[PDB]
Amino acid sequence: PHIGNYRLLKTIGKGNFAKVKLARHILTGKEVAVKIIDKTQLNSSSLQKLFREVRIMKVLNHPNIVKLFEVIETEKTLYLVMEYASGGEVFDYLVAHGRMKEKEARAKFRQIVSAVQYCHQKFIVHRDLKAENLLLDADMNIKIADFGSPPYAAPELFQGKKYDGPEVDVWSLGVILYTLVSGSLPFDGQNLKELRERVLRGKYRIPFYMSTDCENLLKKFLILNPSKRGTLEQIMKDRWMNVGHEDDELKPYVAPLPDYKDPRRTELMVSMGYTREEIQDSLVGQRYNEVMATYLLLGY
Repeated sequence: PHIGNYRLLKTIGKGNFAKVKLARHILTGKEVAVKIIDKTQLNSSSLQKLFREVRIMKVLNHPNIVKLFEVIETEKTLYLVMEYASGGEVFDYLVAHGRMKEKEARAKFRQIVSAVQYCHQKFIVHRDLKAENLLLDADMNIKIADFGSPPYAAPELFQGKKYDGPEVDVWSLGVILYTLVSGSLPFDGQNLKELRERVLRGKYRIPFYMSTDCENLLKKFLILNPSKRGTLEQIMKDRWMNVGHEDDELKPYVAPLPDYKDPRRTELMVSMGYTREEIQDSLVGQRYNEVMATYLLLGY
């Protein structure tokens, strides 16, 4: 099967809203994931969420966040063509391998905090961070996807408080660190009442093998009072974050300047029948149309 410039290759995920296909971009030979969504089956708040996610995916350009290449819209169906993360979930990788040693946890968690802090720079709060969101590419770099949830919920959820700011992401990141280094959850329960009591007390077991550096970092995430949690920019300076990185302290990600006029890709594209003007207009306009997709995909 063909849609746009994509040969669909195999189903890699199937829910009730969406199918995900592995595809090949015909013009470049590039492998992509295509989320196919039947809009006719979606209710109003699911449509709200889909349009918000599309808006967020267009804006995020970070090496540890699933890149968008194209949005194709029909009346009935929406297709989101995005970066394929072929290494599975961090979740599956923990169940399969055991806890990560702190040095490996740190390599992944530096990428995670960088990605999330970059979202916050842009006033985007994820709000639903969890194990399933953390994918791996072929080199086991983190790719956060998608814009098992109760274990990650900040205490304000069960207090009936507002559940709004970046500080909610800061609490979930503490839960992710804990699960990376221990392979289990800090707050668990046989049911929700059990889970809630634990989250609200804020106390977790310290595994015997955990370093004091790592336990001191968890204490900067897992703060019960929302307005007392530090920013990710402040937490990037933590000692554990930077063990083995004396030369490069973790800092807020700065994205490269736009390069929209690359003569190599533009020449290839004029050959395909695109005009220089529409290549420029599409890129400046961040249109995510076929012309923009082809330019981005030629960049691999």
